Amino acid sequence: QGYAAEISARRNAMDNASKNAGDMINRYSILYNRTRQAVITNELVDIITGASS
Amino acid sequence: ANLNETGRVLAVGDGIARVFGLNNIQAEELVEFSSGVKGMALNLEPGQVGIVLFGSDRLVKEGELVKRTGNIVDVPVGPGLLGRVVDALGNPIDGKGPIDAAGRSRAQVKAPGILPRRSVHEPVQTGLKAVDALVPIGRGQRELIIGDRQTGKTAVALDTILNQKRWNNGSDESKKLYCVYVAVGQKRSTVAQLVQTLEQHDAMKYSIIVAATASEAAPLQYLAPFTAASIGEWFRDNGKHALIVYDDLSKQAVAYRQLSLLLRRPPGREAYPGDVFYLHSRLLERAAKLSEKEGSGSLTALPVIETQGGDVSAYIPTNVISITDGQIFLEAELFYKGIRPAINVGLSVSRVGSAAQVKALKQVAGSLKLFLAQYREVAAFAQSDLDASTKQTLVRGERLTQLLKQNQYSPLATEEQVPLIYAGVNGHLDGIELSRIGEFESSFLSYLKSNHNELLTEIREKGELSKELLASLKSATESFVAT
Amino acid sequence: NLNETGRVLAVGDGIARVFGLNNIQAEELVEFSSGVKGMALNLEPGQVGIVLFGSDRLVKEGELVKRTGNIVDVPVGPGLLGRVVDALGNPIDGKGPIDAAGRSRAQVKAPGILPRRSVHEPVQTGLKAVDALVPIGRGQRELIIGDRQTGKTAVALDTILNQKRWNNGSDESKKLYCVYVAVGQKRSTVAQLVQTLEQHDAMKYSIIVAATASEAAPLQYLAPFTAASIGEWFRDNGKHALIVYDDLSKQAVAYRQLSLLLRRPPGREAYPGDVFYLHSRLLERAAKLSEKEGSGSLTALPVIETQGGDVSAYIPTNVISITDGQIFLEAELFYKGIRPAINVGLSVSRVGSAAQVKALKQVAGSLKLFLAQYREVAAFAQFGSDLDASTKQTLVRGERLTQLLKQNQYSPLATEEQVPLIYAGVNGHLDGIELSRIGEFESSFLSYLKSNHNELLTEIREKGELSKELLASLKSATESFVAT
Amino acid sequence: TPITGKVTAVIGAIVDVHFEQSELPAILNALEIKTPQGKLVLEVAQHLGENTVRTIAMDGTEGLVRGEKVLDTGGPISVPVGRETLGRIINVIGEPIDERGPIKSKLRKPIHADPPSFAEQSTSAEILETGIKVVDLLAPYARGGKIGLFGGAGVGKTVFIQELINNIAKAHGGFSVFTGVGERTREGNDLYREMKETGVINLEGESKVALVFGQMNEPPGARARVALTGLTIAEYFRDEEGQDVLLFIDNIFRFTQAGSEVSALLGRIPSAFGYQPTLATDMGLLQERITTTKKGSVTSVQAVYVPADDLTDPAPATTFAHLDATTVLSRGISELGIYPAVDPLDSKSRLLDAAVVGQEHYDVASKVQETLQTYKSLQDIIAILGMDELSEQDKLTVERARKIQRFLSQPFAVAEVFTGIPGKLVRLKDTVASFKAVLEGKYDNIPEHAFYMVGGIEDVVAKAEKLAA
Ligand SMILES: Nc1ncnc2c1ncn2[C@@H]1O[C@H](COP(=O)(O)OP(=O)(O)NP(=O)(O)O)[C@@H](O)[C@H]1O
Ligand SMILES: Nc1ncnc2c1ncn2[C@@H]1O[C@H](COP(=O)(O)OP(=O)(O)NP(=O)(O)O)[C@@H](O)[C@H]1O
Ligand SMILES: Nc1ncnc2c1ncn2[C@@H]1O[C@H](COP(=O)(O)OP(=O)(O)NP(=O)(O)O)[C@@H](O)[C@H]1O
Ligand SMILES: [Mg+2]
Ligand SMILES: [Mg+2]
Ligand SMILES: [Mg+2]
Repeated sequence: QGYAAEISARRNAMDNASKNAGDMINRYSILYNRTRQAVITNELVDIITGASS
Repeated sequence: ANLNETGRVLAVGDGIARVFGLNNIQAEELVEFSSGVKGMALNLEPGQVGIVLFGSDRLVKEGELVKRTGNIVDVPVGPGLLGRVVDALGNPIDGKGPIDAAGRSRAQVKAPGILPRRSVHEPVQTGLKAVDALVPIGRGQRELIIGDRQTGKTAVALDTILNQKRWNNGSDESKKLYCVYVAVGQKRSTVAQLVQTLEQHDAMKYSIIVAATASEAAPLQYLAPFTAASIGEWFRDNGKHALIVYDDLSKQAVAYRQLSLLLRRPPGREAYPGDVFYLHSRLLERAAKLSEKEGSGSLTALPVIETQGGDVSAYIPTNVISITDGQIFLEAELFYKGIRPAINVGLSVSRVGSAAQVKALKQVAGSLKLFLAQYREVAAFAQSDLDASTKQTLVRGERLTQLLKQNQYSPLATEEQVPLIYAGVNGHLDGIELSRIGEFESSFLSYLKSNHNELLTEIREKGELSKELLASLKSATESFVAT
Repeated sequence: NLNETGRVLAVGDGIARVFGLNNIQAEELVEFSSGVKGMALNLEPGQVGIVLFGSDRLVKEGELVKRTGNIVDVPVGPGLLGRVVDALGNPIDGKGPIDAAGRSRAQVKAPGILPRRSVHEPVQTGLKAVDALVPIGRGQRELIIGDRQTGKTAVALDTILNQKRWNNGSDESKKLYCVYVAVGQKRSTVAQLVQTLEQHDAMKYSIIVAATASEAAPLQYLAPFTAASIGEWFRDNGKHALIVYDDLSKQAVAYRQLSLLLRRPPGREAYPGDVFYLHSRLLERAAKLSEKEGSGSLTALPVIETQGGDVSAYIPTNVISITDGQIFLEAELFYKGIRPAINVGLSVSRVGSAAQVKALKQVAGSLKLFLAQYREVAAFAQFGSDLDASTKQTLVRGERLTQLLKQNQYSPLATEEQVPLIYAGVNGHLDGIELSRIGEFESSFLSYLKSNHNELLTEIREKGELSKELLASLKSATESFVAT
Repeated sequence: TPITGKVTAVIGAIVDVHFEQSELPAILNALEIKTPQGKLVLEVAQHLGENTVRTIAMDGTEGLVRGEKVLDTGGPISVPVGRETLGRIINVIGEPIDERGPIKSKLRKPIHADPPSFAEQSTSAEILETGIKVVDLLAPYARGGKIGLFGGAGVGKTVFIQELINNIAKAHGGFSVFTGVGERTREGNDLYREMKETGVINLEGESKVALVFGQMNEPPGARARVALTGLTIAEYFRDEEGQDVLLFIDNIFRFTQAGSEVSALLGRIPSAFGYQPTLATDMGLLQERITTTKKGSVTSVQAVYVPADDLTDPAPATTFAHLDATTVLSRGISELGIYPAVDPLDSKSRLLDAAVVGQEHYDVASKVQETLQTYKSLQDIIAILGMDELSEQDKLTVERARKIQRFLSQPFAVAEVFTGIPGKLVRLKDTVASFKAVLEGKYDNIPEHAFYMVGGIEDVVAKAEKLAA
């Protein structure tokens, strides 16, 4: 019983873990798609400045 | 041909036109080109003038005549602009003929300083159960509507305007809110279909549409919110109350970036120029409540910003958030589910509209503000326990969440709202099914209108709830809930 | 004739474009008729681009600019000791004229392949964690790197404060003279720092070269080089200087400002193409000379500041390339109590044990590698598991060794004080002691040895090494104190 | 017979003026153009050659014509200095903008001045008790020191400055100076009306504060210079009056931002992020003038905008080293309803040292910082796997950080309309004694919500009894 109590606490803690790990993947997918664009834009400003003079 | 009054075009590309001469032109003066297209004198040099076009470059050739105007960029203002749709240079585009104008304010006007203002205290009534209870907007305030693509942003502004019909038919000159809806970079059809919605609801008569749409040259879009401000300011300056809606400043900032990059200004954060904060700041600072020494007139701005994927830390979102007096933040996650208006309460604030809340709302919405931001506490940590203590909160919250849900084009009076929030706050819904909360409103409000119209008239008249009227609201709600 | 003099063509932003000056050398000092000095960095056909070492407010088109005939330089010599000067060596402590032995130029070549010797001498810092794990030798360049407010200066400062132990003696070879270069710091902070230095009586063997936040960028640019030259005097004359460059981040930034206003086409993050050379040539000057050159040393401790712990950023990568190792400081570790907030796994000293008193080397056997073992373990512990004896034994030891290496500011420790505490730690004698009592253990144990076993601490300080006779005595001493 | 030039070129805030005589106006001089309305003030920024100077305008350049006659005042923009500035409201150019006639002061000092020398530095270590718990406990401000409030949009900066004003200004002895820079005209009007309704400004008698405004409706010229006006006035009290001076700037970022709006029109190759190459030196020149000298003392509080909540942006990044105490306001903290939204860990004082605050204070502060940190080091695991996967030692230290976290929130007096709670003000000794006990684990039985938005220790006990039944 304890063991079955456990197996039903484990598939619950992990169910809630995946549901919460996916919430962080939403934060870090967006921040990434941001930081990726920012990187490219700032290298591009560097290139444009270097290309005026 | 004078070289002082007249010019010849040296070159034209990338939205700029270079003109030789115009030796008596003013910095920021409108010009007229051979073809009728107008421009602004942006940069004034030895031997040439840089002119930004208000239209396609196709419309200006090298070797062309350019005449001075004498006038700095401006628009017609006055009361004759109600029920009209102009473009950014105040040119009438509804086909309804010449604009009847009291005169011509400039596009760039300075905002009234520290002295000529008073604090906000009067309600801009939105008729939206969520806004008016939880984020009250004052007359003179600047409240930003902010949220992702397609989250009912415009809907809040629009239903606010359609709610003004209430007093904009009346005799009382002071509770009248004249409107200005500014379309920046929108589709031409959306704006035409939007007018038609102001027309049907008979709201068009007290509003003004200024439109610089998706296809129009950037400087027109850049210009549109400013020439809208001057149009609005007239009411503020003449002891009346105008509401201005900038829809949206995102697209204006985009237009302005185009202009800036074509002009080769150093691109900063997200390739916006150094001065994009300033672009908005000078705009939104022209909203004010004036002191009685200046005629008490009030401009009120509801600018719209579009976030990307819910991120409010982006450059343009944080700039305007640090200009405005609060944000109504609308959320893609709520809107997906049905909770519309999708006013994410936690992340929404009015900074000065406190004083401006109708007392009767403030009374039945007593700390509803800080409870709902805290029903959000348990509801995010209950998806962990079956607690009897914290299940009434989850059933106050859930009922209240359905109570603030609203159909569109259905704005409500103050008097219709206070008893709905009484029935919520005081728990009169706890036994009623969730799927019947929407049927409770419509049945209840009829029951109220058919019997208890004495109580409903009285909330409207006072703007307060007497202990008598609250001891009565108790009887009528318990009576209807039992049947 | 427009050879020795020229006329300003345009001016602003601390830059001046000068006509003429037809016989001026690249990098020569110039004088403006208004009083302000400057330096020629651009010699173009039409004109000379000049950066000023002050304001421009008093310069005007047409004004007359004058050759000095000299590549920028500074007064040098033991006369600068106890003094505070500006970038060009002008006295800013308002205590009158510096006396100069001579004048080194600002930009000196570094000693070559040949005039050198392997660093074999301690720069005893008196900080337990530095001296034991990341030991600094005379002639090394050791980088102090971290986010703002992590304790970078405190590391450099405690080191200066420690040299009092030797600087007060007759013996010159052991004496270590200190130069603290302030760049981009504000005046009140540099003030507050000299005030701390006088309280410990450390100013007398120091020189502050300060080019602060309000001063012309070219003053900030130049400061670390002239300070290098001021420091070089010691090295070049068989004495030993320590130079703290606090901080090279702010310097690079000035260098960037100076160059953009000269219109030199920018590079990465707008820095100048050669912003690496900027530091590489600065830091190569720090050296340990050969016998033929009198054995003098210049030890550099440059400081770098990162943003959000980003050690992959542009300048920090440059400087890490250059130095002989670094001390990494972390806010995360500072708030955990670990002070100095040294990241033991990331910090290194390439010079290594080579410049570390044998006494301390012997007691700190594999201390750093054990602390590495302690780190991996406290991560196997994190995921919730009680382990076996040996694994929880190293979990106990490393937790206390860490605590032992914690250390109050302005409290540098002598080697003969450090060796006992370490010996006590690594050999198990602390495992019996409750963790929140290790601090009080240290000072009591120290005071116990000073009064009772002074024999040993006198011997360790004298012989520098540890005979088995000193090991057996220490084992017998420590174990004795453990049983209070 | 004055020194006249003519306008050759106009772009935005930048106006190029040509001088017919070979006597050209010095850099930093104010020039003037007669307008139809009043007077447009230009400041000389550089000498372009061929008898032309480049200038920055202090107001909109609409209507300016190539040819326009330009006067040379032969001096930098001056401001009325002296006691006759108190209770008055003032332009970037000194002019009085409160309608109340002319500031009839006896003198007019330039807004550009050279910062005090190294010899003229006066270092101290004296705690400025603010009454705000987090400050007094973990990052205490310094009398004569420099205090910066970093925060993004709408996290709490202005309200924080407002409580600082309300707490320390009203009864301080010395004279205050508030300088609004690139913020809300409305906030100014709000502050003006406040100081009248608190007796700090008295129209019909004596006053304590001097007002200087250059807000976000102003051209970048005003926004660049107005911080120096405010400053110059604060220097006269410090130097020529020995006064301990309270200087308040809100917001100091808008000055750097202002300067980055002109930089390119002034013809400069941009630096990182679009900023002026002179960003650090422009800051040195301004900041290094706000300082306690031997003649007088200047405690100052400055709000620091952080753009796009990015502390690493060259602007706020550069500002950190100019400050004796920084308090950082965090959105993530504010979004939890904790206020002040102060980051207990990322906020710093020079004075958090046992010599100044007392060993006890220090020990308690450190143990509190230790506690919070251990929770923060465990966030990834709390979030994914939850509390139940921690060891019990941690589970205990976490449960205690959670309490201290809340116990650092405080009702402000000016924030009274958003909390709906009388604004408590807690003494430094009390804060120290209250946190010490919570560390000893005396109040573990007490639920978290009791520590939230209260004062000292007794208030938690009061709330704990209030909540049980
Ligand atoms: N209270 C409401 N109840 C139900 N639907 C609504 C409500 N408010 C708005 N909508 C609908 O939701 C959709 C998008 O709303 P809208 O007001 O256009 O948001 P938006 O932010 O302007 N989107 P866009 O302008 O395209 O970025 C439209 O079909 C609206 O009619
Ligand atoms: N060993 C130590 N133990 C405890 N506190 C310390 C220690 N060393 C330094 N501190 C304190 O930590 C704070 C910051 O240290 P500091 O030496 O200024 O580092 P920093 O990185 O140079 N800061 P900054 O120059 O402002 O970027 C100061 O309050 C110091 O007094
Ligand atoms: N101390 C506080 N307690 C409770 N709520 C606060 C507090 N400070 C700020 N807030 C809330 O946050 C809002 C913004 O605070 P405010 O002091 O204007 O910050 P700010 O950084 O000056 N804003 P901005 O300049 O526009 O970026 C207030 O109107 C309140 O709703
Ligand atoms: Mg829309
Ligand atoms: Mg430092
Ligand atoms: Mg603010």
